[PDB]
Amino acid sequence: FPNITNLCPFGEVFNATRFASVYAWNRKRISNCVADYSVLYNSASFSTFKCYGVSPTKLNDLCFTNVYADSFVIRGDEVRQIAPGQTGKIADYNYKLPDDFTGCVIAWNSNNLDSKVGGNYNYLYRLFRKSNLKPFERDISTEIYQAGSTPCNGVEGFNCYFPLQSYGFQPTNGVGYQPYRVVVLSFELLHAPATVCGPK
Amino acid sequence: FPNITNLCPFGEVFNATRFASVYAWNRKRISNCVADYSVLYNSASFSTFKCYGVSPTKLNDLCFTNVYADSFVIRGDEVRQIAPGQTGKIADYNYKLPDDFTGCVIAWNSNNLDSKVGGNYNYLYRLFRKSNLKPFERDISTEIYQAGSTPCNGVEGFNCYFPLQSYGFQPTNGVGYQPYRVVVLSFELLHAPATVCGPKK
Amino acid sequence: NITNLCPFGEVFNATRFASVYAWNRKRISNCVADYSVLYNSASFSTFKCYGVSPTKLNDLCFTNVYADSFVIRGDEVRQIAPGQTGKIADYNYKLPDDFTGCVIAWNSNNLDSKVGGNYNYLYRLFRKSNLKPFERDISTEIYQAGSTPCNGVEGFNCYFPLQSYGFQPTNGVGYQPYRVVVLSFELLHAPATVCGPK
Amino acid sequence: QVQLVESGGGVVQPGRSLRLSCAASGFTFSDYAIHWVRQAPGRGLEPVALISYDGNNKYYADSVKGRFTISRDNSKNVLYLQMNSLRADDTAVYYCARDAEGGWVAALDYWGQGTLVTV
Amino acid sequence: SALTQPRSVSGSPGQSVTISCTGTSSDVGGYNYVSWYQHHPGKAPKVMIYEVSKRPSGVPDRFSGSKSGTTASLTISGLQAEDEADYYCCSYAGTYPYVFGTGTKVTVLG
Ligand SMILES: *[C@@H]1O[C@H](CO)[C@@H](O[C@@H]2O[C@H](CO)[C@@H](O[C@@H]3O[C@H](CO[C@H]4O[C@H](CO)[C@@H](O)[C@H](O)[C@@H]4O)[C@@H](O)[C@H](O[C@H]4O[C@H](CO)[C@@H](O)[C@H](O)[C@@H]4O)[C@@H]3O)[C@H](O)[C@H]2NC(C)=O)[C@H](O)[C@H]1NC(C)=O
Ligand SMILES: *[C@@H]1O[C@H](CO)[C@@H](O[C@@H]2O[C@H](CO)[C@@H](O)[C@H](O)[C@H]2NC(C)=O)[C@H](O)[C@H]1NC(C)=O
Ligand SMILES: *[C@@H]1O[C@H](CO)[C@@H](O)[C@H](O)[C@H]1NC(C)=O
Repeated sequence: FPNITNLCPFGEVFNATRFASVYAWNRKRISNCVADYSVLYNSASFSTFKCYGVSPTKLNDLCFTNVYADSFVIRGDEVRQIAPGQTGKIADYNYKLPDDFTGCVIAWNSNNLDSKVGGNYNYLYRLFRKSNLKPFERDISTEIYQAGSTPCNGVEGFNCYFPLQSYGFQPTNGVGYQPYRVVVLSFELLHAPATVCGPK
Repeated sequence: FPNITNLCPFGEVFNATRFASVYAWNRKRISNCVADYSVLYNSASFSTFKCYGVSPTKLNDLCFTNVYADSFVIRGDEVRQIAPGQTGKIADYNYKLPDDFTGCVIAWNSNNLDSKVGGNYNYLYRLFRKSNLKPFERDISTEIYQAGSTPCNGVEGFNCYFPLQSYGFQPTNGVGYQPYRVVVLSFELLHAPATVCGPKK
Repeated sequence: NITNLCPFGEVFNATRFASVYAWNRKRISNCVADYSVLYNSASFSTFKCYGVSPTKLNDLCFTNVYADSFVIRGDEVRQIAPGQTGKIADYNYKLPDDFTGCVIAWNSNNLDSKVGGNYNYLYRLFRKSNLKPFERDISTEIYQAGSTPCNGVEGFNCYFPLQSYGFQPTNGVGYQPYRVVVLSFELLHAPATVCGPK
Repeated sequence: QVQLVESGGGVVQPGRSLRLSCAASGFTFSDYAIHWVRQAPGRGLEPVALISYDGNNKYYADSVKGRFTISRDNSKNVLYLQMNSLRADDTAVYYCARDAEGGWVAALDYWGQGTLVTV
Repeated sequence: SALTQPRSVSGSPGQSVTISCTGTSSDVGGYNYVSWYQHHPGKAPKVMIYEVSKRPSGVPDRFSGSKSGTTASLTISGLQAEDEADYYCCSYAGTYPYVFGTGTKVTVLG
């Protein structure tokens, strides 16, 4: 095994004060450290701890290489849409998971930090797009949407909608409309040496 | 595709102000029209859209022969019971789907438009039955069910109950007890002249 | 053939059903129970169950069956149910928020409620806190009401936490005695023991 | 250690204006909404104003709307309530309370001492 | 549109007491976000029950809350001299400015 011992920065990516909006889901690369997924699984805070391609209990043993973490905030009801082979508004125009996905998705309610009385409008999601997103692709550009058969250059007039729509998170905003923080860890097993995995 | 121009009446069945109770789920036959499922696929208002035997994206290219829209209203947490090979209290006494189902199920919350303060008792579902329902079979009989040796007749005695019972939907109900409107589109790929077809050309 | 024939008769018929606060607890296991007789009998005023349907009890098995019986007042028979609140639901007998059993309750005015007055069934009335599910309390210490520390002597702001029901034949159906027995089924890790007659 | 105080005010002639300042300490001030609640002598409590975390949104009671203004300065960690055209019915004790936001939903966690204002 | 509350209630120490709070559709009868506070004279009111039934940390278990139909009910068991203070019913309507009930002072015989 590798002789490195520095702990991976899971705390600051999971405990981060602010999570990026879905349409600009925050991407981070973790490597050259020692991770401990046992603590993540043990905690009961995570409402959903789904995993494809690897059983969560087996994580501490298998040694991966160059792991990636994608974090964002979404609506509670549509949390199901974050899964391979799942289609929908967010799954299409915002965040698409590849079918051959080998990783975990951890989703937990964050109604106590992201929902506020005035109405948290800092979280936005793309609503209109010409074509569905390719897997693991981010579409941050947004100028105008054309749905009126006219060259609607730069005016949000009739049949001219802003691609991004803001959420309306509030503390009393039901249960399915409450914000949920979602972080997906994507692994890989390439023809190259490992760089990050559990201790032994 | 055949030269047919029309719009399938999905609007009326999806926006109807009245949805029949589970035990009398309302069935409509749709044929000879050009359905555009995408319009309802992208509505983004359906809390559950599960298609069995057909990929929702591919639907626009399919060319069926008969469409059957079966609509009703079910409790929240019991929506999962509406699915092939499922068993429970509604999947076997009120609405049974065939094992080889080849349609789609669209379920969406309707708490605001159905439940009213003090409870709503206009929706009734069967609670006791002698035998489980066969696939796509509706029973409207209101015979008294005797759950005991005593052979009663027409009297709601100690061991004789009214077969139906009221949901009692009220706004102050957590998710799982709120009224959910459900529509089942049972397609059929029978080897007969296609009548309902997707818009291609 | 069928043998054992679990002794539900002793727990149901009985003769000196215990008071509510010191509610008894009989354990049934390693036997073949017969719930059909209980279900068919019409003497039981109430038989509403939780979870398992009453009819489908026979074709089932459990690790243990706990029969907890007592006598209460008719008007408050409703208090014996999950999520309910009240004197009995708080200080005498509280069912768990989730329940997987049945409750049987029937009037017993003839057996109990002597002409002069029973005064033999006592229910706890004062307590400092609530009761956890399936928790007895035979405590018999004077309950402090105000600030004065009751030195084990009944007096002002110092009440004995047991008030006699005092059943009488003419109290009226509302206040007449009601014998109640709640059956709870435990499907623990151990092999299933109690089963239907088949 | 959450702590809210208010400077308050004293006697004001009818039809004049007044200024009330509430300061908070012990928590991230620009993270929780704020409520101004009123209690007249011999009457029950009733909200009079509400300001969100950033001050973009304002809300007032129908019986007080159109004459009370509310603002918040996050940098200095203070909030202000301006009253105009004071009427005899406005004499009461004012509380500048904090909102649970995403904690105890629809609850006011911590309240200040309050200040009495007489016309 | 303040919710209606009983003016006053009474009860000897030890005995349970109940306080009612009536509203309408866009009130306790609608969203289940009722709350009960207490306001001791010359003191800062503190929340006693939130979200209909839940309780804050440190409050005695004696207090309990329920909501049926369009009416909420706060039940207190085993009163004491420390409970001589009015209780207040708050609900969240469609708009954010909350609607409070009316003063309800509990009296304990002495
Ligand atoms: C049941 O009843 C409801 C309400 O009566 C109907 O709701 C609409 O149904 C239509 C069906 O085609 C939906 O389709 C499209 O939605 C677009 C979304 O635009 C939204 O934002 C704009 C911003 O200005 C609003 O003005 C607009 O009202 C929407 O809120 C619309 O823009 C579309 O309008 C287009 O109509 C024609 C053909 O599509 C174009 O030529 C026009 O140029 C214009 O672009 C169109 O309406 C619509 O989203 C539904 N809206 C809502 C609020 O529900 C249901 O359709 C009806 N049936 C069913 C089965 O539900
Ligand atoms: C309590 O005792 C009575 C009387 O002994 C039992 O009454 C039985 O009732 C059933 C149904 O009506 C009859 O078939 C039996 O013949 C009765 N018993 C006798 C001895 O005649 C009653 O069953 C007893 N309690 C229970 C729970 O069985
Ligand atoms: C986030 O903060 C909580 C606070 O208790 C802590 O338990 C948790 O470990 C932190 N996150 C991670 C990934 O450790």
